[PDB]
Formats: sequence, C-alpha cells, structure tokens
Amino acid sequence: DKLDRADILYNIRQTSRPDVIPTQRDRPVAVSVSLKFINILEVNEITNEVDVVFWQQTTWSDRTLAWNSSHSPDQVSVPISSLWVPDLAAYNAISKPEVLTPQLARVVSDGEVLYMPSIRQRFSCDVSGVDTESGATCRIKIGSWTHHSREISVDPSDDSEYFSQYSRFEILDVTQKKNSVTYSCCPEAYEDVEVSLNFRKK
Amino acid sequence: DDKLDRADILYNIRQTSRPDVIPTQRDRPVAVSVSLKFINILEVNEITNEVDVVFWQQTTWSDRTLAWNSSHSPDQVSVPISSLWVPDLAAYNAISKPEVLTPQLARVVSDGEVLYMPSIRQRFSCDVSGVDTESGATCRIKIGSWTHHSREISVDPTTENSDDSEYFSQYSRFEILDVTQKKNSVTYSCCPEAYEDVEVSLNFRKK
Amino acid sequence: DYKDDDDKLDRADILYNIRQTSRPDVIPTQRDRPVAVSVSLKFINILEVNEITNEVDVVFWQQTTWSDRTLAWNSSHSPDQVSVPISSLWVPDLAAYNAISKPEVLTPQLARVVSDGEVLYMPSIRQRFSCDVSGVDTESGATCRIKIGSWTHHSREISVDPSDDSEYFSQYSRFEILDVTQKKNSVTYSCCPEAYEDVEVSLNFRKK
Amino acid sequence: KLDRADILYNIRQTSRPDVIPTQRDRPVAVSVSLKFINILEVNEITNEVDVVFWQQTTWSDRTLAWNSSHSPDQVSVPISSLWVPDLAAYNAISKPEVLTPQLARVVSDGEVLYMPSIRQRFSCDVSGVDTESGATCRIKIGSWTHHSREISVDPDSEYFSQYSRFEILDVTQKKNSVTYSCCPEAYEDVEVSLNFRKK
Amino acid sequence: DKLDRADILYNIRQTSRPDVIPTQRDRPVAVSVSLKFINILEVNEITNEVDVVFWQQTTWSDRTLAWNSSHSPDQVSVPISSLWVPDLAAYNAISKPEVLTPQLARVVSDGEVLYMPSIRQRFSCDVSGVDTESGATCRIKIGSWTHHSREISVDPTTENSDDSEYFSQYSRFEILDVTQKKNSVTYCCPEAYEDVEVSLNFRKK
Ligand SMILES: *[C@@H]1O[C@H](CO)[C@@H](O)[C@H](O)[C@H]1NC(C)=O
Ligand SMILES: *[C@@H]1O[C@H](CO)[C@@H](O)[C@H](O)[C@H]1NC(C)=O
Ligand SMILES: CN1CCC[C@H]1c1cncc(F)c1
Ligand SMILES: CN1CCC[C@H]1c1cncc(F)c1
Ligand SMILES: CN1CCC[C@H]1c1cncc(F)c1
Ligand SMILES: CN1CCC[C@H]1c1cncc(F)c1
Ligand SMILES: CN1CCC[C@H]1c1cncc(F)c1
Repeated sequence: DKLDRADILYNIRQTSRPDVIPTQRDRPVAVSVSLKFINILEVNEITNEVDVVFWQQTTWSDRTLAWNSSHSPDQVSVPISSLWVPDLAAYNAISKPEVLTPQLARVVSDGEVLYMPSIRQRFSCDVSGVDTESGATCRIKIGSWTHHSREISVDPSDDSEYFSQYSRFEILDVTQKKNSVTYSCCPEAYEDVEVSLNFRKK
Repeated sequence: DDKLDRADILYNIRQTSRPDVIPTQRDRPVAVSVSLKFINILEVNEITNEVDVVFWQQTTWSDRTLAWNSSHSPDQVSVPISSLWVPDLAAYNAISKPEVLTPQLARVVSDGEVLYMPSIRQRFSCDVSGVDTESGATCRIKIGSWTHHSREISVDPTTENSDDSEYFSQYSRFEILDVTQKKNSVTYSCCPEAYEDVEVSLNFRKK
Repeated sequence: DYKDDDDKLDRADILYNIRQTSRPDVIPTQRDRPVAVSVSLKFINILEVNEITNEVDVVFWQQTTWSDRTLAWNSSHSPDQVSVPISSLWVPDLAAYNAISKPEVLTPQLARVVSDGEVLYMPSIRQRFSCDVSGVDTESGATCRIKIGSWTHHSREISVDPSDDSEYFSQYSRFEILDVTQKKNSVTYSCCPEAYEDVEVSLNFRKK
Repeated sequence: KLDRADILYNIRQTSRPDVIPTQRDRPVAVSVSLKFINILEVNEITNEVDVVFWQQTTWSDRTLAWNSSHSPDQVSVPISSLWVPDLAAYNAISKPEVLTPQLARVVSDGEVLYMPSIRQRFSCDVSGVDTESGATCRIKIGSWTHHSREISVDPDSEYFSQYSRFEILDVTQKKNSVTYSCCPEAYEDVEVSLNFRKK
Repeated sequence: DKLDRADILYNIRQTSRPDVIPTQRDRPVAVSVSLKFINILEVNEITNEVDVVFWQQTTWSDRTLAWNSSHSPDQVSVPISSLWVPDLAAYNAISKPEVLTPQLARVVSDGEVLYMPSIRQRFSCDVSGVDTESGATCRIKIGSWTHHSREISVDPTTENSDDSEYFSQYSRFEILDVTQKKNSVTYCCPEAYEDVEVSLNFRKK
C-alpha cells in the first residue's frame, strides 16, 4: 500500500534524528555487525595488503521509529541520510570504503534497522601463508570511530553462500569475536569486532 | 514542442512524484524491466577473473500516478532522475561502482511509463576461462533490487533481447557470441524473503 | 553595447533576470520547432593512442551553441553578454556514443548568455573513446570517428547541426591532424520508435 | 538521548563554522599530533611516500561549553556543524583522503577533538630507507590562511601496523615559525620528522 | 575580536555577489596571477607531458567588500563559495586542477582579495631538452575561461622573483628559470582573452 508507505516514511523522518545516537533508556546502542565476503581481488604477501569485497550486515534498534503494522507495511526502504547510522570504521583499512550499492536501509515496524552495503576496501593485515594449505589469516578490526563503549556496543562459517566461485582465492574459515581497544589519545574504551579471514590461493 | 506544456508537465510530475516511495498500484509489486545492451568490453584480466564492460542499462517501469491526458499536449518528457522514484538495482557480482557515462535523465511517457537507460561502465568478477578459445568466455551478471523483496519489486527481462549486441563496438578487440537474460530468484541467510533478478549471461571471445 | 558591458549592477540584474526566466530542466523549444543545437569539436591533444585495443584518449573544446529567446534582453544600454553557471541554465543532454570513460570537464562550468538569447557553452573535455586507430603510423593516418547526440531528446525536440584544427591543436603532441570533418546523422534505436539526431566527427590523424 | 539532541542543537545555535573561535584577543591554540599507522609505498626514484596516519587535532571553543552536572559530558558532532582549523601539509602532493567518519567529539568544557584517519602522499627525503639508520621524511603542517596572531599550532609503536613492510625508528614533532613572500605576517607550523626503514 | 569577525563575514556575505564580476566604475577587473612552483613530479619527453605542483597566487579587488578597520580586524578568511573568484584555466592543462589546500580566500579591509590554493595539475608542453644542461622550457598559459579582456584583465603579480623559492629540494628536477608575462589570445571572433604566460625552464638533476 503506497500511501501507507509514504506515511511511514514521513513518520520516520519526523521522528528520526540522524546525528543523534538512539540510546534507549541509558543503555548503549547495540549494533550487530557481520561481514559477508564476496570476493578477494588482490593480495600482496610482500606488502601485506589485501583488496576485498564484502556485504557489511549492520543492524540495530531505534524503538522510536516503530509503528503499528497490523494494517500496514511491516518494512520500508529508507535513504540512510534520513537515518542515524553507526560511525563504524576499520582500524587497519588503508583505503576508504567504496560503497558499491544503493544507500538504502530497511526499517522494520518494531524499530529495527538493517543497513547492508556492499563494500570494496583495502586492508593492511597478515597475508603470510597464502600459498600454503593452512592459508593466511587476515584480521579486520571494525568499531565505532567516535563513540566509546557506554555509547555504542558492538556484537557479532566459510561464507560458502556468498563468496565468488570465480575468485583466485577460497575461504577456509571466518570467525568474528568481540574485542576492546583503548588508546593513548582517549580515556574511555572502545568496542570492536575482530574479523578473522582464513583464506588461501585456490 | 509546446514549451509551457513541457514546463507544466514537469511541475505536475514533481508535485506527484515521491522519489523515495515505491510506486505500487493496487497491492501488486512494481514490475521493473531491465535489459543490458552491450557496447564494449574494455579489459579482461585472465589472471584475476575480472572484466570491465560498458553497457546501456535499459530500465522501464510504470507509475500511473504520473500519467496525463496528452490529446493536445506533449506525449513525453525528459526528467532528472532525482525528481523520480528510481529502482534500487544493483549487480550482485560487481566489484566497482557503476560509472554512469550519460546525462542522468529519464523519459516519462504520458501513460506513466518511465524509461531510464544510462550507459554504464562497470567491473565484474566472473568466469574469464576460455576467452581466447573458439567457444569463448561466459561472464554472468546478476541484476536485482538491493533492498526490496519480490512482494515489493518484480524484476524481469525486457521483451526484446535480439538487440543485446546490436550496438556493440566493431572496434572492440572482443566479439560477442551470445547473450541470454533470464529471470532468477535469490534467497539468503540474512533475509527470509526472496529477491528477483535478471541473470545476464555474456558469451564472448577475443577475435 | 560596449560602453555599458562593465556595469556591475546591470550584470547582476541580467543574472537575476536569467534566473527568473530560466527553466534548467525544460528544453527551450520556440514555436513548435526542435531546439537547434550546434556542436563543434576543437581538438587540442591526442594523449594516448592504442592500436591494439582501438582506444584513444583526447582533449577537445566542445563548442556548443543554441538559443533561448526567453532569456533575451534589450542591451542598447546594458551588457551584451554575461557569464552564467550552467546549473542556472538548460543545457543540451549531449553524449558521445562511443565514449568509454566519463567526460572529464577541465574548465570552469560557466556558459555565456548573449542578450539576443544565444547560449554558448564551451567546456574543455578530456575523454576516452572506442574507435578506429588502425593506420595511425602511416602517411594517410587513422580516422577516429566520434558520435555525439542528445541522449534522451529525439529529432522533433532537439536537432543537431555542425578544418585541420591548426588553431587549437597542440604543437607538442606526438600526433598531428590531417583533417576533421563533421556530418549529420539520424538514427532510430531498438529501445524507441522515434529518431535521434547525432553528429559524426571524423578525426583524421597520424603519429608524427 | 533527548539531552544529547539538545546539546547538539545548542552547539548548532552557537557554532560559527566559518569564524575562528578566538577568546580574549589570543590566537586559537590548536594542538596537532600525527599517529602513523601505515607506510604504504616508498618511491626512491621520485622521493615520494604514501602514508596513513591519525591526525589527532584539538582546540577549545568555550562558547560551546555546557553544564554537564546532569547531562552528557561529550557528544559526537558532524564537522560541518563546527569550525575546524584549516591545516594543510606543505609538502603534500595528493589530497588528504579521509578514511573515517567525519565526526568530531565536543566536550562539555568546549574542547573539540577531531581525529581523522588520513591517507596522503608526500614529497620528502626517502634516501636511506634501505639502511639501518633509515630515512627521515619531514612533513610540514600548518594553517593555510591564518597567521600567528590568529592560529597557533603546537605539538608510534602502539599505533604503527606490525604488518608494514616498514618500521618506525623515531617520530619527532617540532614547532616552527615562517614568513612567506605573499604576506607580511608569520605562520606557525609543525614539522613532523618520521625516521623509518625497510625491514 | 571574534564578534567583529562574524560581523565582517556577515557583511561580506550581504555584499558579495559570487557570480557577478566585481567591475569597479566601468573598467575591467584587474586580476593578478602568479605560479609559485613547489614541485615537478613526472615528466615525459615522448608524450611532452608534465605533472606539477604550484601555489596559484591570485589577487584582485572588490571595493564593495571594504570596511573600516581602525578598531576591527584588518583581515578575515572566507570560503570561496561566499566570494566571486576569477574563472581561471590553464589553456594547455590536460587534467583537472587538483586543489590540495583549504578553499579559503583572504579578504582585507580595503577590499583586496587573495586566493592561493596549492594545485597539482598535468600539462601538455615542450619537454624536449629536459636532460640537457640547458633544460626544457615548458609554457603554461593561464587566463579567464569566459571573460574577454574588456571584462577581465589578467596580469602577472609584481613579484615573480620568488617563483622557485618554495621549490622542493627533493624534486628529481630543478628550475633554472621562470618567466611570467602578459599575453593575449584571440581566435573567428574579435574578443581577446588576456592571460599570463608562465615559461618554466627546468632540467633533470
Ligand atoms: C530597446 O530600447 C531602445 C531604447 O533605448 C528602443 O528604441 C528599442 O526599440 C528597444 N528594442 C526593443 C526590441 O524593444
Ligand atoms: C551546574 O548545574 C547544577 C545544577 O544543575 C548547579 O548546581 C551548578 O551551580 C551549575 N554550575 C554551573 C557552572 O552552571
Ligand atoms: C578511539 N577512537 C577510535 C579510534 C580513534 C579514536 C577517536 C577518533 N575520533 C574522536 C575520538 F574521540 C576518538
Ligand atoms: C536515444 N538514446 C541513445 C541510446 C538509448 C536512447 C535512450 C537513452 N535514454 C533514454 C531514452 F529515452 C532513450
Ligand atoms: C537482497 N539484498 C541482495 C543482497 C543482500 C540483500 C539486502 C541488501 N541490503 C538490505 C537488505 F535488507 C537486504
Ligand atoms: C578563453 N577561451 C578559450 C577559447 C575561447 C574562450 C572561451 C572558452 N569557453 C567559453 C567561451 F565563451 C569562451
Ligand atoms: C601560509 N600560506 C602558505 C602559502 C601562502 C599562505 C597563504 C595561503 N592562502 C591564503 C593566504 F592569505 C596566505
């Protein structure tokens, strides 16, 4: 139903505060992050650099966006410029994230938001072992760039489902674990997810 | 060529157009047609399984709320796509952004049919095995909505495919053997719902 | 008239008038005739030539002219012309059909508007084309053809109308120009029942 | 949350992003510190380095301060809502490519912290990268258009990537003042000396 | 005085017409341009192409911007979007000018504007001689892209003794001479565009 959709969008834009974190109660916003690797385009064992493509499945809640969907759309697509989005960054990225897909999020009637862009990006990590049976394991650390743990908490197979069958590489395993970083710059602590990409030449 | 009519039609389109809302009529998905007309193959990396291609992405759909009586006014106008809803199509196996080489205008017809046909340069990760053999390489490109499931958006091939190579450059060092563009459906771990795509199979070889 | 061209308040008023009456998204068809667009490519440099891939990298000044009589003003005592950001004007939606890269505009995106309604837009463009590079090393040279036309307006809406470019081409190029010729064409495409006009620019050139 | 929204609205009511936040007829004291993360490419024939670093930048605008006794201490703010120093690297030969979200932190006392991850290429002396004492690459950073009476600039094993082909021996960052041909006044700058070598 | 600054910026934005040439009386705008070379990055003797970095020192007046500064700041930095800037282009440039510095101009209380971006750009020019002792002489013409001489005059700055003063010692090249002179180009039609012709005499070290 189109008018319903347009009304939901209007509602979302009236209540959405894109530059403000949506803390519910005084708890931090829980953001779920899962990288789905699609391809591995270039590897350099010499420089320890990696060029990759992945779907960054990112979800969280803003209960204030919720509506009653008994007689209306459960979900709509929304431009992320209308929404708050976690300021995630990869601490070992050496190129800026090149978003390859339309910048739309899904908002579910319960206030859940799913943003899943396809990103091409290059990293500085441990490429040693590529041409080995065991293969290399390359570790990507992703976290909020400016919100510490009291403001944002970050939580998280072989990706047979998504990985290209045409890549000069294959994935042996991927694991994602929660992890904390604290830096000389800032007293408050930051949460990251450590994504371990275990892969080898095909 | 009545200009003031063109200006009024544009006014009405922008009054009516909701660029961020899918134009569903009744309770039926928006029926989007996509077809890739191939113009060039620029680079083919046998090492890495990548191809850089140029194609006109013929995209059509209807938004009957935009329609107008054209018995004594212009049948069609050109419109900037930022005034229009445009389907959120993406190539699921692309490895670069789609580079639009042409003016980002769509044609809106008086019955509310919309035609957007950019020329795109884009790189894909696909099977490049066989490119220098007689029977050639076959690269597969999947195009579908990035965020709308099939209850929301249907995507189908266009009726005419016989023109898929008609505009391919005779100066390309590659030549096209066959193209097929066929309906397919994709489901995933993330989302319980299904997405429609047109799978394009591009069979080509080095001259 | 000349004697009033540098009247600043007059220039600002002309700009105001243009922005009031300009419809940047609506083609300026006068009476019931197509907008007559004149296109002339003035080649400046041939940068990269590849005889294998049949690709050429070039720089040219794209002299584009057309008229919109609604922009017109009486200049017998005010500026004859002004510079205008093209984002304030309607501009033909020209595209080069055999381009294989985005046209990189290298100059300020300003057009000239003349008091009689004429609009003159001439960007410096760098762009890569897919065209015929065979024979670039011979005496008679290669002939690279570039096809330029409106991307979405057919012939009833926009019509297109078109030397050795001695005057413009870089003396320091590795290549030289024999001839540049430009012919009108009209074509119907598989997508659409109507016919689109284009210009074919034949760039006859050789390695020095 | 509502308190966050209101602080942000106050910041945007009082912030003049194109006006330097001078207090008391004193220049804005900007403190800079580069935390090198990666050395990506060293071209010995052209004397060019490609590097990734965290540009820790801080200053105060006390007209942004609020009473935090019963509201948050800090928020994140888009830098387009804030004045930021117009720092530039004088020996840069590419645009700064900002790799991170363009958010600053604003602290309830009016302190602003902006720390982008930046990838940029520099013209500097890479002679010696294949020696044990290494090469020393000097990066000169300062305000591009604000002289000393307007802006003053004042000055990595934990940060530097272990996977880099390179290794840092020593980073030093020293104040410097200069007077240029265009203009009578003097501009302050920080000279960042990066001593590094190939493993 | 910060408030004074915000007021000056407000006055400038009340008065400045960013798209209209600031002709004073009935005369052309006098723009002064000078390139201070910082670097020469790549040079190709076959293709006759150079890649250079330079500060594009640009100045002109808009008296309507002027204000009394006896008890207020004599200078402010303004974003160039708030100002009219001349539409300069290098007639033999073969890439877009990559601005490397913050896009801020200085406005001085007497109405003088200084805009001086650091630009990286590639040109087509005579690279023959670059490996000989006498070196190559590459010529760059800079002028208004759309304003003829009766609207904008382009002249060198008074000072060009400093053209190579900030040149990188770590360049694989070196500059022997720089000359920056008045020129006029004319084409079909009677209008002439004034330009500054920069002759860069350089060689490989
Ligand atoms: C323009 O103005 C002059 C008066 O200065 C008048 O004589 C002339 O007829 C006008 N032109 C038109 C077309 O109205
Ligand atoms: C801060 O607010 C608290 C109560 O909200 C009050 O006790 C205190 O006096 C205030 N301090 C300042 C500096 O305004
Ligand atoms: C600790 N955060 C995460 C990485 C860098 C650092 C940071 C960046 N911008 C503003 C901050 F307050 C802190
Ligand atoms: C006439 N153009 C040239 C090829 C395709 C066709 C076209 C492109 N976009 C919108 C159209 F209506 C038509
Ligand atoms: C259905 N799309 C195709 C790929 C992934 C999935 C998707 C992408 N972005 C947001 C979604 F909700 C779903
Ligand atoms: C100074 N340029 C060089 C050629 C002519 C002149 C020019 C360029 N673009 C638009 C014009 F109106 C004039
Ligand atoms: C301090 N910068 C370095 C070069 C010149 C000076 C500068 C740059 N832009 C505008 C100025 F006013 C001054």
